[PDB]
Amino acid sequence: ELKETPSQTGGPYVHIGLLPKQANIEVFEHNLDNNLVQDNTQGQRIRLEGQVFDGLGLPLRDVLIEIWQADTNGVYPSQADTQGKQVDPNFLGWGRTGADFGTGFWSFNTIKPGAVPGRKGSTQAPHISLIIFARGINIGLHTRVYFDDEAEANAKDPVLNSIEWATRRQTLVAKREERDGEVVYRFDIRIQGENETVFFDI
Amino acid sequence: ELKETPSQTGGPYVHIGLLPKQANIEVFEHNLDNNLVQDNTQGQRIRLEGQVFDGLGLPLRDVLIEIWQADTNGVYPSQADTQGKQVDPNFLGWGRTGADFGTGFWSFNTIKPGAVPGRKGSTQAPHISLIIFARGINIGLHTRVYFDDEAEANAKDPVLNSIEWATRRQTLVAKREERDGEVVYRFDIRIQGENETVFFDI
Amino acid sequence: ELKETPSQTGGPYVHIGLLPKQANIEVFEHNLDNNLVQDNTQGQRIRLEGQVFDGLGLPLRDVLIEIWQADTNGVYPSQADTQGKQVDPNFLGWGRTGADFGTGFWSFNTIKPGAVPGRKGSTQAPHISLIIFARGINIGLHTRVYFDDEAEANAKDPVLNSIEWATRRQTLVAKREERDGEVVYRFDIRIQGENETVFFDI
Amino acid sequence: ELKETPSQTGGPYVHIGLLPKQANIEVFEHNLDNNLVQDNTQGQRIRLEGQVFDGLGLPLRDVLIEIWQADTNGVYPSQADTQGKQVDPNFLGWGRTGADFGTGFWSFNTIKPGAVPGRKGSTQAPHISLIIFARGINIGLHTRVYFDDEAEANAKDPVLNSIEWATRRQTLVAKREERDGEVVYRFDIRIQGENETVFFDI
Amino acid sequence: IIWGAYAQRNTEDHPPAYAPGYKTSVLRSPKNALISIAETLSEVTAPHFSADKFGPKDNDLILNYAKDGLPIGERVIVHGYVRDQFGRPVKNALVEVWQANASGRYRHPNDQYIGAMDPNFGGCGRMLTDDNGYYVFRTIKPGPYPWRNRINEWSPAHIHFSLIADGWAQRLISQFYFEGDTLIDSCPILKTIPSEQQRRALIALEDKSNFIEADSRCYRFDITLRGRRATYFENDLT
Amino acid sequence: IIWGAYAQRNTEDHPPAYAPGYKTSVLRSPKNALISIAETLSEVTAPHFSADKFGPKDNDLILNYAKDGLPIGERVIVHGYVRDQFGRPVKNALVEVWQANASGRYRHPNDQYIGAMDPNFGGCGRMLTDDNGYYVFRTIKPGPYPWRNRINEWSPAHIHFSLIADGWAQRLISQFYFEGDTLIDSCPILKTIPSEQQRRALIALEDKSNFIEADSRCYRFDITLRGRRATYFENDLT
Amino acid sequence: IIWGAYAQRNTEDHPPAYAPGYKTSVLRSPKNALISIAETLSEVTAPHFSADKFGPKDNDLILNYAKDGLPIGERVIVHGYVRDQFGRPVKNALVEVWQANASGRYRHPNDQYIGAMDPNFGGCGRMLTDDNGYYVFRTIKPGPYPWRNRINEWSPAHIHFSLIADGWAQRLISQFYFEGDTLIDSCPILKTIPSEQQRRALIALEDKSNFIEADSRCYRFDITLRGRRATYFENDLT
Amino acid sequence: IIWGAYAQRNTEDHPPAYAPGYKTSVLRSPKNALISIAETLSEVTAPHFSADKFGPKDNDLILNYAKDGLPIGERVIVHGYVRDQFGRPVKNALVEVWQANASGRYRHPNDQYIGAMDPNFGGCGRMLTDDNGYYVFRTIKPGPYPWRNRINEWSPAHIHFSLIADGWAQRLISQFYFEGDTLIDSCPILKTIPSEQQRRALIALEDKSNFIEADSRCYRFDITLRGRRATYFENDLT
Ligand SMILES: [Fe+3]
Ligand SMILES: [Fe+3]
Ligand SMILES: [Fe+3]
Ligand SMILES: [Fe+3]
Repeated sequence: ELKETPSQTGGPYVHIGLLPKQANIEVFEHNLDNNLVQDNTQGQRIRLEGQVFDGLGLPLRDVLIEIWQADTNGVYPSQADTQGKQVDPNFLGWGRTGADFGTGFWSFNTIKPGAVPGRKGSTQAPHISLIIFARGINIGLHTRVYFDDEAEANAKDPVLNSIEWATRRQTLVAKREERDGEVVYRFDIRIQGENETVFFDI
Repeated sequence: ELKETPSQTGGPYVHIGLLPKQANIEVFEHNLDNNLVQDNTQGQRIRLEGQVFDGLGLPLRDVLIEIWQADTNGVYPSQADTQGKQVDPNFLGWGRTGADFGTGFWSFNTIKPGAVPGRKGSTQAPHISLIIFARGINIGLHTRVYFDDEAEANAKDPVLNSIEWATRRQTLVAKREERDGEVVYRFDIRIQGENETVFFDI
Repeated sequence: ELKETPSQTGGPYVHIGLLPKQANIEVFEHNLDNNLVQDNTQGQRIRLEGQVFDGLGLPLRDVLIEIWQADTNGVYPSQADTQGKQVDPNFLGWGRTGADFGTGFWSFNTIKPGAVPGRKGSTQAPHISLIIFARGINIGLHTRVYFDDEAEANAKDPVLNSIEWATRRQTLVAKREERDGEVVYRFDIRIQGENETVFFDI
Repeated sequence: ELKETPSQTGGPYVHIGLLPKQANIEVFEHNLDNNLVQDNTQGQRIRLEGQVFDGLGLPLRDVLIEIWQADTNGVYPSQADTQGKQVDPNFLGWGRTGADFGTGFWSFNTIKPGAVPGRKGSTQAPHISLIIFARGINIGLHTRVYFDDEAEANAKDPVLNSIEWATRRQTLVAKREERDGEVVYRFDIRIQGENETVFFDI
Repeated sequence: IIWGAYAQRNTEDHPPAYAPGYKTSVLRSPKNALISIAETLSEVTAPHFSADKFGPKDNDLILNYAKDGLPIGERVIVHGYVRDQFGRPVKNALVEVWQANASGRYRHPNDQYIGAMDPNFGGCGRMLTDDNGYYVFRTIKPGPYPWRNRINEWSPAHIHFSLIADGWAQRLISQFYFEGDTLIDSCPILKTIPSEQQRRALIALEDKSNFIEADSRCYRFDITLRGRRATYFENDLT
Repeated sequence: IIWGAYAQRNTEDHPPAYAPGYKTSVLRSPKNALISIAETLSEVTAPHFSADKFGPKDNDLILNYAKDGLPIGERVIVHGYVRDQFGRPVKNALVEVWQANASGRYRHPNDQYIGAMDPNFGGCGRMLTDDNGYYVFRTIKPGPYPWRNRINEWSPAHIHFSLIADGWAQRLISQFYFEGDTLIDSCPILKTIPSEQQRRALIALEDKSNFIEADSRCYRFDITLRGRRATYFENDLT
Repeated sequence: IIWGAYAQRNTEDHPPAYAPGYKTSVLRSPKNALISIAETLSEVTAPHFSADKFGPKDNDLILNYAKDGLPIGERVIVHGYVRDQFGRPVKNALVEVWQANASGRYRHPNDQYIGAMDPNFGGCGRMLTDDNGYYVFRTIKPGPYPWRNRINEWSPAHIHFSLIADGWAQRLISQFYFEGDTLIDSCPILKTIPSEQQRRALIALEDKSNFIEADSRCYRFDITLRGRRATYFENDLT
Repeated sequence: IIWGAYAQRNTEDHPPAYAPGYKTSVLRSPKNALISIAETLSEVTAPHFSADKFGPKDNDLILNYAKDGLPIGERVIVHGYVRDQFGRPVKNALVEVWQANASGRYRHPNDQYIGAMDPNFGGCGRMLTDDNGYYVFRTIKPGPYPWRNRINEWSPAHIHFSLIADGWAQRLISQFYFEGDTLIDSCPILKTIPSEQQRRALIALEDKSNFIEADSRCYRFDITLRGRRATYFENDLT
């Protein structure tokens, strides 16, 4: 048997290899980005946005974020999904973005996911899986984003219910807002301190 | 090559060797103290005072402090100063004091320093270099004292500008007050916790 | 990774395994020999002959020689040839012979090869690759045979031009003669001494 | 005690560091060269020229040569000379040149040296010390140049007489010629083979 | 074969989040322990990237940014295999890399080092591993990079990399170094990894038999990701 | 010679600020990492003290506080050299020392141990190093000191010292021990230093050839401070 | 996969041409160094031999020359694998072997040793490796051979072999010995190889599990040839 | 002090002239042994070069050829001491150096490697040692250089140097390498030196305390020349 290659921080120039346009490097014709909605993509369009804060309460202006999620019917666009259902064919399920160098805001244009089966016949509440990489962070931090308008499903979700300190569950619930007709979910991440966001070892 | 001798805390009786009068030891005719102003010393006289606080918000009543600074024209009274300027001849540039055993207040009678050249043609804002030694502190803690009435020079200072978390810069700015005709700068140092003072590795 | 098996001299009885008829051993129905021309083989027939001389100027009477060459159109009869051209189908491209035990003469009945592509778009002059094995020789010696009637192509050949001592290039040029209607190229090889034949590490 | 740093060949680009103008590198204002005669230099002007040949009888077209010699009165322009005599003040005593990349010819414009004291009260015949560096040469080769018109002094020279194989002494004697009023000494060096030039371990 | 969950990440084989010698980790590390969960479909799936979208020079850092000439520096090929912890090849995984140029300078707005920028070098590439888990790219060997952790901090020459493979749980970012660089023993980021054997797992080896004469040297570097266990009894994933 | 900056302090050669085995460091250590800066004139200069102000017995702890008689205890001379990390002597540096008496008792209002006070011993001295970086003082060997870290904590015999030299960056306070004291292996303050070789750098060695017959023993103790690099190209200090 | 050139021959892994202890090499070795060239199509191609031309007993040295009875001597099978230096099997390579009989006598006009000739043994065979690079032949173990290098020179028992494979550059002739023969440490031809590990690479190992009861012993001997590198960028061969 | 002759060159501490693994030495090495002579004034004297003729950037390979910008590559300072074999400093010796650029490319008409030329780098410098025998220069670390000895020969990164000092007998040309380069163990030119300890004498060491923050690394390399014996009895030189 082999040991996993050890993780190392992505460092402050992680944009060069993962978001070259942000480092002002035009080298690729097709650039991976933060827009998961294609013209024929099914589902309700939503914008996910927030900032990442360090232990002094300041925003990380060099953080890179990625999200992985299911389609509107709760099917992952991956060969590893075993539901035997057809996935939306115009949906990658993944995106990557970086916080703005001046303000630290980040966002994704995506679709609200459908519920996905949990273990042993359970049903998970709708969620987006999210990972954070940045200078100072030695191993990407995994967390999940749930939606405040899914109170009912959240209360029964297996993962949220497996966090024994119940006051911490709320840090994983994003707030729904409606900016000029658009549905926006605000999710701020606090790496350290009061109201520290729950991070998982997955 | 040799390695630097390792540091060790000065401990609670550091007064015996460095401020014997405070430990009630009369052994030396000339005792080093906290008064940097001699009768013919040039410049505006100021008093620098404050307390040092531990992580519970309590004052260290056994801390020893030293300051090193330039004269009124920004020249250090040291052979290592390369400005080619004449330094005030009645100015040592250094002093040592200990906090009061009952209240923890410390102070120095000194002169406000002039601006000193920074690296590569820059100009540093007026500052005093300060070091703290005490029981519990394994290596003396270096910090700097800037003056709130030098807003203009502070904003352009190379060292303050090299602290990337900008909210922390204010911990190095002492507040000007005027006690019965005397100019007093209050500088409290917080070793741990909220508003922790910036410490440098120089 | 593995290291190549080390070479060892073929020794004086190399005929037993490689030219049994010369050692008077009739064991195989099909014996590999020195005649590369089959009845339908295309190209101009030529005889290649010479002797191999040691450092005293004496002929090796126990040397074994092999040649590898392209067909009349410069295509090798090997799956590794990448020209995308059809090779003469009645041509092996290889032969083996041994010097006569009494005189040391050796010869091959073959065809004059066509020019073969060199590296990076160049064209090599017509040549035959030749290797020598014998007692006293620890590693087979590789050399090449060029033709004196191809002056023009020889002058531009990449390999001949990569020999920086230019007087040595001539040792690789065989002399054309015409014995009673047959075209014969004489190529003598001098292993050591004045006019030593160039040997390559290929 | 320390061991001498080991020698390594100068390689084929030795001109870059030692004769930059020959590699077409203009970087220095003052370039060391092969002209030892300054306007006020005393003595008879002579040109020293030749080629360096390898074991195939071919010229080295990448060899670098340096000479060291005394002035017209046999005094070295070095603080280590102990004769107590005044040396010509307009004479460096050293020069460096490289063979022409196409022909291999090299030359120096210099002065004919005067006789220098040998060991134990002897007198050496006039000579120039010469060293050769080039790709293929692992340690610079030292030799000496004597003059054929100094037959008398050559016959009594201590160094030439210390070569026990007397036929080899002649390889160190350069031939005087007179090109259109100029005195030229031809000295060819043969590194290997018949008439191999004597090399010293000094 | 019915796949179950990925084997647990062995936290002792990786750096801790809090590593005071690497200064920026002090305010960017959680104070709480990570909450371990049992895996679901969310953790074992991942996206698929098609080779169709990739340009022909995407894995050629020597030419993909070259405008007027070639970049200055040491021409090297880096290749290897990506496998899971059970030794199975990782097929069609997305590998993204980035690095400084031959001066130790990054092409990034926040890098202001005096080491010179190279107008013909960009510093980023990507490729998909093949069916044997194999990858190969070519580049300029980066120069060691000075930075401010302690003021005179220098990292050894390195290439950053990222992998997105079969399961989200496998998501990984790290960096590799080149055999023999003396700065490897002083790097405070490398020292966040606890064991010596894991530190050596980030060193690419000189691969002399694969050097290309009068052209390029070659380094060999293999990557290991978490692997899935096979299930033969109850399948609880769903 | 144009001097540039002092070489960086090697943080691995010193104790960390936070060392939980030394209890008072828990609330007196910063939570943030130190901010490293590039040096300026402020960091490379330091004050000058003239020998003129020093009394004749300032380096004689045996006599500088003696009133009715001599202090009780082991008469010892301590001497050595102060050098920078490049081996250059540190000239005219101010060395200040302080210690407990032969009972392990300090002359300080906050020390209440039952070990007896000595009416003829003060416990402090000072001296300036000479042009070779040499220093010498005489004293009473201190006794081991009990204190409350864990309740039965005992430190080995030691002398505290402080140095103010050529550059403020060199500012240092530490302490040395005496060869062979068995308490050296149990001291939690000594254990804050990470490496064994640095812990041994605080041990003064018995110097038998310098003992003075029927008078005093002698210990040899050398101190190393940070050193400045020389500059041969751009001089950025100013 | 587009193949580039064969990896360079490592001259340190082979005997030098000039080896004075092997006397006939003194006048049969070039005085000039070999001229290395970059490979072309001429060096990477080689002929193809069809199995169709081979007789059924071509790899059976025990029967291929037998007339009135079986040859006298030790019945042995030799088998192994031929691989390139990257471990890939060498398919359909021509292997030719020759050896002395059980007396150490060669069937050759120039061999006049008193060891007896065997009317039923010839001493030559050949075979093509299969798709796994495997070969197998059967023979009589040869006896050690006396010869005149120094007058009392004796070579250990050995079988000479030759390989013609995929590229002319791979062309090779060598010989293997049998495990434990004490003459291996004295052979001046074996001593022309510089390193001990390469000398051991010519020793066939006893393969006890493959012995055939009441019939024949077995030796295992693997051969490694030069290997081609794969090309992923410019293809300069043509 | 009256100086006598230089100590004899120890031929076992240097490469032989004939070294067949370095191919061009085969026709450029004498067949005859060198003739040793007793030294005279010719061998113990040497020229004197005045610092007056040297330009200000002669020891700054980073700036002495820079036209439009800085050269691309790793900024390094190399310094050390030149001493004779008796440890005495070599004063005012002329040191000349030359090297390839960061691509392993030399600025020379006969170098045609594909590694890119750098319009701002020349590759040559010079300096005179000071009265302590000290030297210092700055440059771009050269890249390893491919060449044709065997076709895929690669030399480790190196800087060539030459010394002209007090006596002609001291005349020397060699080259140094950088600590940790893996190509050092394969270089056939380095292998011409017989002993391992002399091979290590050509390796410049990383000098971490002399690195200049956010600017340049530093290597330490000392050179030893032949030394003169002192005479106390008969002085036979003249
Ligand atoms: Fe990096
Ligand atoms: Fe104490
Ligand atoms: Fe044999
Ligand atoms: Fe070189």
